[PDB]
Amino acid sequence: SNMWVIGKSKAQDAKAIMVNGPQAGWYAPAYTYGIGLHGAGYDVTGNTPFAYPGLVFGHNGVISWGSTAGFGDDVDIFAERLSAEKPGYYLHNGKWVKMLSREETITVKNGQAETFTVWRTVHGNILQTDQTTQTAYAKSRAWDGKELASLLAWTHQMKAKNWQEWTQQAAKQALTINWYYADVNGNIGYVHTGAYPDRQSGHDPRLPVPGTGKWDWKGLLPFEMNPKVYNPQSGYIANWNNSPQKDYPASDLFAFLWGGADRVTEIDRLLEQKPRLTADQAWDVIRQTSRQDLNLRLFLPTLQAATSGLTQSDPRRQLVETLTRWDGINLLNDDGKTWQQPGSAILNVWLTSMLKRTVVAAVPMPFDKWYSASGYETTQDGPTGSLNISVGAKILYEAVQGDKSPIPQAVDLFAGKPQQEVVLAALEDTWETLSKRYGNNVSNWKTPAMALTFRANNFFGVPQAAAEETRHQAEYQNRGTENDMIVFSPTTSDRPVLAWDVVAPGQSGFIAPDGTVDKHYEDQLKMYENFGRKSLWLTKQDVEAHKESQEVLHVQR
Amino acid sequence: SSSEIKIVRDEYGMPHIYANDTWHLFYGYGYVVAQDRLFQMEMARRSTQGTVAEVLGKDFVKFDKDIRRNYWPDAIRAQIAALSPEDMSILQGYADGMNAWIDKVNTNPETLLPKQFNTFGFTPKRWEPFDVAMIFVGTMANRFSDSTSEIDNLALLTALKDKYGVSQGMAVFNQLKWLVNPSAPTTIAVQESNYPLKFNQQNSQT
Ligand SMILES: O=C(O)Cc1ccccc1
Ligand SMILES: [Ca+2]
Repeated sequence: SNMWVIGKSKAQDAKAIMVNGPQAGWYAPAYTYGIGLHGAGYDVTGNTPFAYPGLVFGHNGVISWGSTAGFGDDVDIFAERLSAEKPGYYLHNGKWVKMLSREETITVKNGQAETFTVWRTVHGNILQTDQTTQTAYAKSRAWDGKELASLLAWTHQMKAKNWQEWTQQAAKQALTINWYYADVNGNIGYVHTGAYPDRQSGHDPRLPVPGTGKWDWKGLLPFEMNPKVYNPQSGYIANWNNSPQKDYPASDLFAFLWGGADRVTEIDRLLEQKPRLTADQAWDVIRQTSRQDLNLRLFLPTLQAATSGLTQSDPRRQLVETLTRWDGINLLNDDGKTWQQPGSAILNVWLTSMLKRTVVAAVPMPFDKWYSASGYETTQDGPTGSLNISVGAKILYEAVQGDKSPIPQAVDLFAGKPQQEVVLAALEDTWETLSKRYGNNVSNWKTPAMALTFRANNFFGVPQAAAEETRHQAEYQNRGTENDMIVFSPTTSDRPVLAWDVVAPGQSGFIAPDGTVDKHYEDQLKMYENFGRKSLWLTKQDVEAHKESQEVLHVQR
Repeated sequence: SSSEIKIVRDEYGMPHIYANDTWHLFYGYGYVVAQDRLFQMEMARRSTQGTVAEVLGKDFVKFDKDIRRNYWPDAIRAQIAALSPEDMSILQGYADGMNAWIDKVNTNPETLLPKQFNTFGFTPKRWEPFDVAMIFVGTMANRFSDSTSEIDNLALLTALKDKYGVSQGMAVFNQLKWLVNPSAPTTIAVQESNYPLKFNQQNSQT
């Protein structure tokens, strides 16, 4: 999920612009829910996932807010010591402590019910995997016991009227989430919120720790430690699940890294390119980032250095020249099936070959697999989520950077071979593979584009609609499942703020018994496809003037 | 009046609720949610509590077992019980509102029952604050803020230390899975600030 907040110093025809694109995949009915609340201290408009009480994407006419997953390390695993003689117990601080346990029964449609036990320790629920007679792992979340507080903080934050009131709420949100702020005066802010553990000296947060007691967390770090910035000198705040702050450590996931190669640069670039941006320009960044190949910029210089001394007639040479002329912005051909340029296919084949030759070659099986993905892998239905630079690619990037990289190359991923040679060998595989499939005339190569699918099953893989309700979109776009933009103090409007969003397929997922689909079942699907957007109203007058229907309930609690 | 809940929908069907107190506000919210995404929410409820098999069958038993094994319901309930009256009103109001609509739905299903319920062979039931809380808990928390691979990580490190030896192994682990990388583009510029904490990257816990 991405987000960019443009402040007073970089906003054109406005004081602040917030553009947010949460990415959780695409679903039907829509991932988020459009809602406006007015009363009980609230006055907001926006949309929110699964219709949470609190709006994750919205504004209250004074400030606006958004999020992107933080991917900080707020989870550690404790290796508990068990005893075959003491089932149900574990050793903690010199005493055999009784675990928590509960009986669960899975009722099964047209099947036999199934009962089992779930076990928990002072560190958290016991994992099913990796169990022995003497060991069990408990997953410890720094946010454990703060689920509701986070739900409430996400709600109360909607009432904030300034940085201080808002951060007060951000301090109560315990999940690892990036919160962003913007207001009518052109102030902008960012907080990498969440509960983070105060670990014992010597604790490597990337590896498990003994659950016997000596490695228990001291407690939780204070809000002071949470990365945050208010009105940065840069004049903008951009994030795409990249690092919040210098020296801030990332999630322990082996497949997740914050290194030199990061997709957020694609956004920084567009924001620095222009001294000031208008709302339309800020919104356009969605379109551009959604079509931007994320690997071209990373490896092109390497591809260039390796092929700089080859003759025109060398096919490897022309592949790179093809990439050199490309902006990396994929566009669909008239067939709505293929891409105008073959760059992503070239990069994909090459990158795959480079990883296999380098990173994959240096890692022992079966861990080698973790570094083989090029990041272009997909099915016929298209990506189930955002596209990113693969972990293998990021590691490879550090390697091709040579001394410019601050990561010691403990082992040479090129195993003593000149990098140029390995890069050339991969280019050769690329030309062989592609030329044999598309012919020897690159100029008429029509490579497959990725498509996008609004899936009928929710991110859990659970049906939330009939299969037939699945929707398709020719062009895959690396963008938010939804996109919303808030513009404060727009100069061309009579309102102190303007906002827009797009909730595809539509506000409603309702289908009557006779199959009659609701009027708002699919009226935002084409809008999503063409990077369109519709207005979010806030004031009583705006809502009234754009009223479609009304209803008044009278009920006593 | 204090008991009035106005619901105004705009030209895209987006609802705007108007109410005096908290419970009434979120009652309106839940009402419209039940109207727009009842099947979606019912299945999301089952996703977050692990009761999908009950309606979809054997292919979801493992999914269900995994969900229930990844949280502690009683802990969620205790958190709800400790909520102040005002905060409770949020979850209670939201639940009640959904229930008002669900009741109308199960009274006149021939016109109000979303087709999917007929298709998947069941009908919707009442919601309690727990259910509402769990939609958020089960998605945002148990899924989007619950990431770790430390066990796999240690396996890798072990394999690396066996392949390259202890010292070089550790160093390679810090090459493929570095703790921090100073060249990483950050949302906050270095001129602004940096993170004070320094962490162990030698797995000293062993
Ligand atoms: O799923 C995601 O990573 C996007 C998201 C981040 C934070 C809150 C809602 C959605
Ligand atoms: Ca960890």
